[PDB]
Amino acid sequence: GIQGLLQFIKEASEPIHVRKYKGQVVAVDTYCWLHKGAIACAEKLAKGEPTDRYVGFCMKFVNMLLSHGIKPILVFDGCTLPSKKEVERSRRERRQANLLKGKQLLREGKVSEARECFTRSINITHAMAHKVIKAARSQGVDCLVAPYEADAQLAYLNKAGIVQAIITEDSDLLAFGCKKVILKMDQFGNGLEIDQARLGMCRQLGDVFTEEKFRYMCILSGCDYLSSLRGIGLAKACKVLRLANNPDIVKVIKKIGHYLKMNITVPEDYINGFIRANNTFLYQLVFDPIKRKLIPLNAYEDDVDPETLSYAGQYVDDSIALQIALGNKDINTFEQIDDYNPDT
DNA sequence: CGCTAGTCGACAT
DNA sequence: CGACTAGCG
Ligand SMILES: [Mn+2]
Ligand SMILES: [Mn+2]
Ligand code: NA
Repeated sequence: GIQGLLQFIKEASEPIHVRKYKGQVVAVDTYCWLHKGAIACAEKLAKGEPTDRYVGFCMKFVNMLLSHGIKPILVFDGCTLPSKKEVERSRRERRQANLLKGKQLLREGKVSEARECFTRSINITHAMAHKVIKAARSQGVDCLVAPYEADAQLAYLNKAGIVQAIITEDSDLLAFGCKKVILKMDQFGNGLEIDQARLGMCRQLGDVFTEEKFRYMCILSGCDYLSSLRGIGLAKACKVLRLANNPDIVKVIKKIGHYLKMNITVPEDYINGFIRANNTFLYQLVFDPIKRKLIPLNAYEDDVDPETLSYAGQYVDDSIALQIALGNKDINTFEQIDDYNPDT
């Protein structure tokens, strides 16, 4: 996510209870619940031994949401973004490393280091996610598998008015331009809420409370799509965007050293990287649940060419997109692993 | 003051 | 993932 963002816009948050959204619709970044629950049965999961504790763990939160008259829409991550393959597979390397090393630490009796290794080897698979999907759908809870990152799908669901709030632990949702984000929610319904409108409460932001400038700030400070320039954090990026009311962000980036009074050299790789990052935050492919088709998060502008946004996602047939979104088609093998029908 | 790289906790007994 | 902090510009 956006490192340090929560403490940076700390003044835009407030302690709430989900009772506020009684009789409303709320989408959930289920992976947080999935991972948090996978922590408990980390040993058995990493060993390959059968376990289903994380399912019940998620269903705790689900039932808690249902008890307050809240309609939850569980969202799951789908295909890995074509650009983020490297980072993900490297994460896989680290996980496998902690697994094998953890087992070697089990050979030596080091139980604490072992557990701490196995808990850092947690790989949330699509099988686990689908198990959670079945569990929720048996309780009448809608589930949706995002075409790619669940973040963009949630952002769309909130922007479209389909849901009123987003439950997550990842600050990326704020960079995608969510209206209401519920953070740090326990199994009882206590959590922090960050509304976009109240971004103005943060004096540090200045005039950088507009979605475009906010996105620019998040990207410049360093995001999942692009590493920041050395010595650039949230404050200095915010300062760059504050001092520069120039709409053309590229020219602004090129003379960042002028605004920060530092000696910074900007490679073209960072310019193109910024453009691709912004295009990924703006036009990452999501699934319209109503019209049942693949659409960009935001509508394509006249200045952007959709034929050059392969890194933001790739289009498939709407029927296939529907089968993937329903979780009936496997992400990797494209095989029918289920046959759920929401029209019965 | 701000930024970076790193550590540590999460669950739950 | 974030919270948190030593080390440094
Ligand atoms: Mn995500
Ligand atoms: Mn994210
Ligand atoms: Na940074």
